Amino acid sequence: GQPFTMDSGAEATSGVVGWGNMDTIVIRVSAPEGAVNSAILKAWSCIEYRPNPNAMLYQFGHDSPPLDEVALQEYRTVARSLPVAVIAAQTASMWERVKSIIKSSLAAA
Amino acid sequence: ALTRLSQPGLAFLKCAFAPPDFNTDPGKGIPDRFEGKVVSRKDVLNQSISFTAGQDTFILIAPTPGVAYWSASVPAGTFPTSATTFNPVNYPGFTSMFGTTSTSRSDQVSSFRYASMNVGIYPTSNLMQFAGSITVWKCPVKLSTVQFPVATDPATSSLVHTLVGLDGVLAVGPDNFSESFIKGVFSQSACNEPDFEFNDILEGIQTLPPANVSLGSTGQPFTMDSGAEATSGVVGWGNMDTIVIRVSAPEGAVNSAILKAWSCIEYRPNPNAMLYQFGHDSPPLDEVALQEYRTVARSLPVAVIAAQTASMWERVKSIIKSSLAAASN
Amino acid sequence: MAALTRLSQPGLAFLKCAFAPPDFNTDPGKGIPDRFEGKVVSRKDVLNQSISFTAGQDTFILIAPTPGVAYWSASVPAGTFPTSATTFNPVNYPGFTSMFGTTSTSRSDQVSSFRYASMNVGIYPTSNLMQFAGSITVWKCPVKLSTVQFPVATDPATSSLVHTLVGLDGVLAVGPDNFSESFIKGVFSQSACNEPDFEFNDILEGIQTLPPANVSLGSTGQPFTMDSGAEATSGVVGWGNMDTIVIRVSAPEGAVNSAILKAWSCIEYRPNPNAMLYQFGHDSPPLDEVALQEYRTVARSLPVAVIAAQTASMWERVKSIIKSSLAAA
Amino acid sequence: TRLSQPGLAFLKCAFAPPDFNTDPGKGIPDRFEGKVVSRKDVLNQSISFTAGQDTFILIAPTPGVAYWSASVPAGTFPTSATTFNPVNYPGFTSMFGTTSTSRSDQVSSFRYASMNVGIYPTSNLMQFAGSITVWKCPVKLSTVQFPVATDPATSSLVHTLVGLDGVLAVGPDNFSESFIKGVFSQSACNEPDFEFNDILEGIQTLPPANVSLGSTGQPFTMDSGAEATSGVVGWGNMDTIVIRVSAPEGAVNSAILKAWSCIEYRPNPNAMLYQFGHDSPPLDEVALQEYRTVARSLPVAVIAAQTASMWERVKSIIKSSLAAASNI
Amino acid sequence: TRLSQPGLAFLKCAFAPPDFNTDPGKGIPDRFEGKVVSRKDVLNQSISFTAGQDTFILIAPTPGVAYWSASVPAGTFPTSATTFNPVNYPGFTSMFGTTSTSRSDQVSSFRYASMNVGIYPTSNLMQFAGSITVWKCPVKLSTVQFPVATDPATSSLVHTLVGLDGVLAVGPDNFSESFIKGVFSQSACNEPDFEFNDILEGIQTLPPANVSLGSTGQPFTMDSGAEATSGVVGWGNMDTIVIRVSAPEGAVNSAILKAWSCIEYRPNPNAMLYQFGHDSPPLDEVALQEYRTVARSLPVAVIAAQTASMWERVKSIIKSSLAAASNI
Amino acid sequence: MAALTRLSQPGLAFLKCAFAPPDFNTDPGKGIPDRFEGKVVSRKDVLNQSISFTAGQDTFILIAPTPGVAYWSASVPAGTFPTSATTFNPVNYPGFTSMFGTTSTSRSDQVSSFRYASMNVGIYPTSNLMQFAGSITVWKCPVKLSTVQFPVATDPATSSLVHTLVGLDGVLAVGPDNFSESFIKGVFSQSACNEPDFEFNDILEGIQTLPPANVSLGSTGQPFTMDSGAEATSGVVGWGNMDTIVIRVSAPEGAVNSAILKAWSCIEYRPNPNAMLYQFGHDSPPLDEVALQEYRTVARSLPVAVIAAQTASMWERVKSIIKSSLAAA
RNA sequence: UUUCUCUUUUAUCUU
RNA sequence: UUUCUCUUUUAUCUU
RNA sequence: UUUCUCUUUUAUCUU
Ligand SMILES: [Ca+2]
Ligand SMILES: [Ca+2]
Ligand SMILES: [Ca+2]
Ligand SMILES: [Ca+2]
Ligand SMILES: [Ca+2]
Ligand SMILES: [Ca+2]
Ligand SMILES: [Ca+2]
Ligand SMILES: [Cl-]
Ligand SMILES: [Cl-]
Repeated sequence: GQPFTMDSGAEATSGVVGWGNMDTIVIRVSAPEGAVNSAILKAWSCIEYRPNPNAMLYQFGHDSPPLDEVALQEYRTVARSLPVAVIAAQTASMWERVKSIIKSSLAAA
Repeated sequence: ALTRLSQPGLAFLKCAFAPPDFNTDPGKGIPDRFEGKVVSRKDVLNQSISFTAGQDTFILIAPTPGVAYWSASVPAGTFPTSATTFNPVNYPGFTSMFGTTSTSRSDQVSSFRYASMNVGIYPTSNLMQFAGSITVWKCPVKLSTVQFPVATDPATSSLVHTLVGLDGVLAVGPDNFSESFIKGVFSQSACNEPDFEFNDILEGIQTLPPANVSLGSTGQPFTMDSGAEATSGVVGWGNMDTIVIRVSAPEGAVNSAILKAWSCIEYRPNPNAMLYQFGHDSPPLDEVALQEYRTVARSLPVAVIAAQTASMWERVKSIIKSSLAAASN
Repeated sequence: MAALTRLSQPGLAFLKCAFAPPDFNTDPGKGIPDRFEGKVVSRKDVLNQSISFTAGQDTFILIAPTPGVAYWSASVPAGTFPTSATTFNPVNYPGFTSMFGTTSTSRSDQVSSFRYASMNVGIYPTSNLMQFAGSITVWKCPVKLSTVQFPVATDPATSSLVHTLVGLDGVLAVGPDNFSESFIKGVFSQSACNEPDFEFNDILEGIQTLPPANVSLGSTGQPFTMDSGAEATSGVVGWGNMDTIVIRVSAPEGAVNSAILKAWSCIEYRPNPNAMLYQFGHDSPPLDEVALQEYRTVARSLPVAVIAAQTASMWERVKSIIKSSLAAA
Repeated sequence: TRLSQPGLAFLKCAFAPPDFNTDPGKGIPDRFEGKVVSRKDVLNQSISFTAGQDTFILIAPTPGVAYWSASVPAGTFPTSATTFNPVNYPGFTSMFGTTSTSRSDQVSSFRYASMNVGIYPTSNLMQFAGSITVWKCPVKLSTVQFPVATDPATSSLVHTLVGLDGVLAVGPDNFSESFIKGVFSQSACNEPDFEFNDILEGIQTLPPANVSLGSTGQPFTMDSGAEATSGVVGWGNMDTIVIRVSAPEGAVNSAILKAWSCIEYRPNPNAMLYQFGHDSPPLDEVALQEYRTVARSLPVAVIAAQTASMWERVKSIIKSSLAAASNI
Repeated sequence: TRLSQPGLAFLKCAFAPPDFNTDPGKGIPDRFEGKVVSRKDVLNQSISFTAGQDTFILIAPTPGVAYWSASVPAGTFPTSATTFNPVNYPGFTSMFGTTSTSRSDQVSSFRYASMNVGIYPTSNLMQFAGSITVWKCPVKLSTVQFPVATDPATSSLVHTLVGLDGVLAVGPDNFSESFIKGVFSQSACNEPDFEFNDILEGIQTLPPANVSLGSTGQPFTMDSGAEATSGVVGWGNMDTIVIRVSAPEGAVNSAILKAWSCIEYRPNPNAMLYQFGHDSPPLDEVALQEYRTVARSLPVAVIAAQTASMWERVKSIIKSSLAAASNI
Repeated sequence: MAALTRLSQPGLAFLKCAFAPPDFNTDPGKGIPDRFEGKVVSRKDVLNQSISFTAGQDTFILIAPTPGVAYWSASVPAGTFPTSATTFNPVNYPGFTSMFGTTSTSRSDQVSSFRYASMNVGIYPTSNLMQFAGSITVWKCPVKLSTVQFPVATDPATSSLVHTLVGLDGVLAVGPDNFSESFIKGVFSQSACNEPDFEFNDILEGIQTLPPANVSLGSTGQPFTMDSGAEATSGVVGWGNMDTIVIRVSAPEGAVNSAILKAWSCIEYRPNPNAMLYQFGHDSPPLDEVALQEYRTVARSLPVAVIAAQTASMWERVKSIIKSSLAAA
């Protein structure tokens, strides 16, 4: 039923280790004929893993943070509030745009 | 002043002449005498599109449900010929309403009627590479039929769907908007009838002329091919004039852009459809809005540059208040 | 009140032929009060029929805007809906032949076109309290008569086009907006113009079956079939602008469900100067803005159907809605 | 309230005599205000009626064609063995080309506003004989569905005019008077609104080519002939006027026939006619209800004598109903 | 006060020209509001008058029959040796079957509202000769009682038309003018109220079969002929119009005759006509006294020229009496 | 305001066809509101033309009151003006032939006379910001069509008389009253009746060149020549009462100047009873004192030309001047 | 089809 | 296309 | 992300 295919290639270089609970961001980038479109692409991922006692990874582990009712409801609000995407320009103005939405909805409470 | 319009009657005028990027429920419906159950479908297309140099690309905003526009390119300085075929670009979820076979369109809905049909072209190329123009006019394209005989055994007479008025695309209408490509454009169409009558959903249509029909028998100047019955098709023809857009890209010109299309359509849902869940009664008659609609439409320019897409709603309100003023005297 | 005095005699009669019970409405009214005032012939069709339902079988009844035919029925296995294997047979109003002849090509001999005003139906149980069983479900489908286009491998190869009933698929599911009570409680319901205005429809020649002769159900998209039978007894003379009333009547095994079935139809025809009908014609009623807006309101206001019990209380329920909405104006 | 300039003009093109330099006007005052081109079609036809014949002239809402004429032996009406031939308005070809597929080349659709007709006897007073009779028919263009035993077997659907059977008899609502007295009559929109009808391609005959008159139900035939001189470009929503000029034996019946037609067409941007186009007049409720009233009030037809006292008949009705409604 | 829609329509069907697309209307505005079916019967008859003959046309309140015609030598009137033959309105059979006992099959009773007649000369201006004369007769359908020597001896009672002797002379109150000028005339209810009359079964001739014209008193005979083509279905309460077209020798008198008839019938539940039925209009005192007044005021008949200036004659009288009564 | 309500529908339309942009004016108006009310045919001529300018050459465009021809052009050496060695070639409005035949002696076949109402023109640059160069200068000349008288040494000797364009000499200098901005900024300008009233002008037969065939430029005084070419494609059918718009477009060497050129013409003709044109005619609009004085004022008030940019802002700029001068009255 | 308050809770029109 | 004062500085109409 | 009125116009909570 999948409309297209996903190939990670040589098992020795890449592969599909799992599938998280985050909607998938889709991006169409139209390049006309004779157009030079050069850019830098960045990607963030805050992931929390369960380290295997054997892994040379484990020594960097710690305990998950305690429940923060506030932060969780803020997260949800900010999330649903923010726009699909913004222009690269206001990437820095982002943190601020956020801090705004927080005080705005935490004020009406 | 704009308080003489019913809530919907106003909403109606907005879905109509303004690009409601604003997330209202998509339109209320039409403030006409009809108040039966309908579903206001707000169709919207966002298509990135690069224009090939040395070609005069033609785009048709037709009142064909489920399809935002049809295009094809002809060599620069020329228009479509018999040798031309237009391919449709569907709004999202075409199949989700009309199925995947030319005989399953009337499955979800039975009839329809357009309310708005807007389109905008927003240039994305730089100021050193673009070149060319965007020309726009509107054609009274209706969907009739052609009657001709066939030498079969026994010999018989045929009758098939044929598009009348297409010949209007072979020339730049006098009533037109023409300006530099880079300036983009926004334009909308309106009901080419005195009222908002419903049209039936058409089964089986995939091409015009229809398969097995020689072009010219119909008298059409070119062809319409929706392609695979499982991906697109022609489900009906609304009572809106078709919008013609000629984008001539000179040689070596990098003209890219983003095209947007809006369509408020009232469909009559079928009880067996899930879609039916979102049906409501059509808005009650709003004599004022119906009289304004007509006035606003007649006033507005053929089209305007992309920039004035915003000032659109405002331009409208002023035309209205200006009309409601003369009504007091 | 001050609402019943704003209406013209015609305007009032109109509203009665539309929602009033058959007995109260002794006067069909001079017709439809609208812009049209040409020569017409008002004919109030009424069918009374003692019918007994087949036990262990659900019987479906379709009321459609077809001139000279009250309804169409078909029985299917209990708990099921029509299938491709299903075919509906029409029951004619008295004197169908005296109106549309006896040959599929002599329908337009008496009248050329028509337009429906009211189209009601009622079921009055006559079973005793020791024999009744089952339920009566009712919903309405927006069935319209369109056309389908497809190619044919003949010699030479050609493209066809024939009549198709669009939105018939709605009959295969009980839409959320429905009436549904125990058989014994009967049911009463009407239908109204599914168009903003009352436009005339042409009389259709040669139509006997749908899909028509030599056409596979497959190529039409219609979920089931319509057969009027011998051209000499019945047939499909046209298709009006009224949503179609659908009725599922479940009869359990060993249940005696006897009832009387009634049907109303206020139709306005265009008499042919030659017809022995013409001498009964008169001019269509003048426009009655009020009556028209009342009609629309009452229509959208009334419930899908009501139990047979409150068939008489109907006229009153109506007269209520009128003063209620004409008071807030 | 009062009428608009266009709303008044509209009522004149509608029932006004054409000798009044009638203004096509800007068109029809209704909700529609779209671009359109107004055409005032006028035909003057000198014509002699065959003695011992009953000539039948039909005014139909067929664009570019003034009328269809056929003749049958005195005392009879058209039969299956009859075929009506159209007389085109001036410049038919300049509008709908010369092919049965060149109609929609200049205009895509249309709608009629008026459709009048007049017959002015030119015979002396002893030579003439016979009578003129008029009635109108609600002839509409439908479709017929019948099967055909081809390989493989198929079903055929085609155009068929309904309500023609009304021409085979003299409608009760009719005008009937001596030939010499002439006649004038007009038709009106047979629909509640003035909707647009499309232009029709390929129609040259009805029954069409390869169809028996039996398959259609139509009582007789319609032939426009050479697709290069005439044809059926569409069927409007106007009742069709029927005129039966009964000429007896040894009767010299000569006369002139005029045909009026106010039509609003939707011009194709590419057509030359587009420059002439303007916008349909704004809705004028008054005129739209006057039109409807005047129409219902006027007689089927009148002798050619009262062709000038026509406009005054109307002005009278206009203020006689603008009077029963002006009091309260 | 003013008239109702039906009360106005009623006055039009009554004296209004039929070229006005006259509305049958809902019927008669009187105390009665019962279910009925309005029928507007119209006949157009092309007819040539025998030279040296005096043709007598009688408009009688016989349903389904436009008129009865008989001819006698110029200068004479009908005699015992005369028989009048009826010309039926269209679809006579569709209403009263094909048996002398199938009349009451569709409708049980009836009552006339209007009964007009017109004659429109189609002759040229030198060929024609003669004159048209009109007067009306209070012909009513009674009964005659005479004994018959059978075994045993018995008494016989049968229908007999009274007041026919009035056709054997030209009533003083009459219209008389040149043939060519044509003529138009109408009749009115000869009773104070519009009561219903029953449909009559078995009547084909008067005197009936087996009765001598001597037994009836009737001056001449009435024959409808084949019970399968015509017959006498009833006699209404309208005075009978008499028209004497006097054609001399070598006179070519051709013309068209029209006959109007607004009738209200009580439909049988089983009849197809029942669907078309509505309720008689509510009593409209105004119209009922206007009808009565207009009637008495109007002339016996008028030349066919003033057939259109008829409606205006009425509108005039309507407000000229609504004026002598509007002051105080 | 109270100014826009004093005008008749015609009076308003008139003012728009005159100064309004081509897109806003979808309705040409019933014509000129003045004393004349006879039968006429309003024809709004519109030319759209993609034109590229020759580099290193100044191109001159002349807009004249000639029926069926939009403009006349000719290119000359940069920095220079026309000379005796110069000849202007006309560009026809669509369907010139369908109006004035194909032979210099069949111009008055469709129409006998005419009179101009509006005569606008606009230039919309389509070059990118890396390729445009040059300037657009505009002024107006009072060119009128007169006659010249001179003797001829024939046998016997005779005196001639032929058409001459008077005041053509004005095209050889940029008058103090002028528009003149960078090419890229485009330009928009109209022209108006150079007479106190709108008198009709006759259609002129046989005119193909000026100086005409067999006449030396010397004997006419005209500074340069006018050649319409093949009588079968173009020609000079008459000369209206509108000042002629002159346009100098300087294109530097190596500069890519591409633009769209538009032209308006509201002309009122006297249709010949025979013409297949006549059926579109109507009566001239009634006198509208207001509209006429407004016209004059607006005209004299508006600037020579404006940049292409404010072509839309035009209609508004106008509506301003009206209320301003109609307020002080 | 009945009666209002109350806060709702969205939604535009206006500064 | 916007707002007035001020003196401008010509210019006629009126005694 | 900013400011209120106004009528909106739906929507429940309560008598
Ligand atoms: Ca899938
Ligand atoms: Ca309609
Ligand atoms: Ca074509
Ligand atoms: Ca289907
Ligand atoms: Ca038939
Ligand atoms: Ca006697
Ligand atoms: Ca000079
Ligand atoms: Cl029964
Ligand atoms: Cl171009």
